[PDB]
Amino acid sequence: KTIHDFELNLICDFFSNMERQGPGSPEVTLKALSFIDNLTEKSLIADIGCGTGGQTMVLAGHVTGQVTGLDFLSGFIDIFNRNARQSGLQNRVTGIVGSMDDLPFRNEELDLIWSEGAIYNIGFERGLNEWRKYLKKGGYLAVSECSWFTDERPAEINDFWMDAYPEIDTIPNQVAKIHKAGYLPVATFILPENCWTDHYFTPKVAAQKIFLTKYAGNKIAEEFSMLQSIEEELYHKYKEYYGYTFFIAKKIRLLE
Ligand SMILES: C[S@@+](CC[C@H](N)C(=O)[O-])C[C@H]1O[C@@H](n2cnc3c(N)ncnc32)[C@H](O)[C@@H]1O
Repeated sequence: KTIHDFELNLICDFFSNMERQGPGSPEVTLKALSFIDNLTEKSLIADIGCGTGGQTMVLAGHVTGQVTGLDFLSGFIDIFNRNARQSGLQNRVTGIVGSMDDLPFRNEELDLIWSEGAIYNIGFERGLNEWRKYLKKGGYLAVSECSWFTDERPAEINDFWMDAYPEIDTIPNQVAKIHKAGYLPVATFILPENCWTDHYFTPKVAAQKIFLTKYAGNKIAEEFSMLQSIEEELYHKYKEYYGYTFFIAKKIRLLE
């Protein structure tokens, strides 16, 4: 009943035609996975804010345990499950609808919680704090998050982020937050520029051309499309100042 309700409609439509809905690459997903040493055929893994599950399918192909993708948008989960079905993976890979502020898991159920380009929806620290209970002792969190690369920056890019997601922070500050939340910062690495360009903005042009033909003349859709363009423009102009960082973190008692 709001522009926002109609908005979610567009977002889903727009991004449904992309293999990923945020910066990343199969190489990056597997690099993060390479730091996790606890997994077996009996492991239970969840991917939070999984989108259509592009990264989840990569993960699933390189682990033997069960993987559950969770996302707020049923349209994304329908695609997730369609793709798992195509790959014959449904014995191990399942997509479910849910909200990351209200996860359905039992305490200490999971060996691994994955989340790429999604924790910002509840906030980095909040996710670190609230998701901890769902992990087995010695289990892992592996999340990619928006980062500043410097302490000072141009007003334009600062203002953009203060409006979009003011919890963006520098990497040393973020590593400190991992530690403070009771996790050992086992690995922390910055995503390459190609995760943003080749693997996200570039496929986004094809998706945008499909979206615009479908929603031609719709005011809200054209606005939404303009915002997407701005996002890419800002990245090309300010990429020296920000990016994504992958944090792989082990839940340990010694840190709380
Ligand atoms: C930029 S996308 C990335 C999707 C995917 N993880 C990737 O890396 O391609 C953010 C995802 O978070 C989901 N999302 C937003 N708020 C959520 C919430 N409260 N609970 C669960 N998922 C949420 C969106 O629907 C979307 O699929």
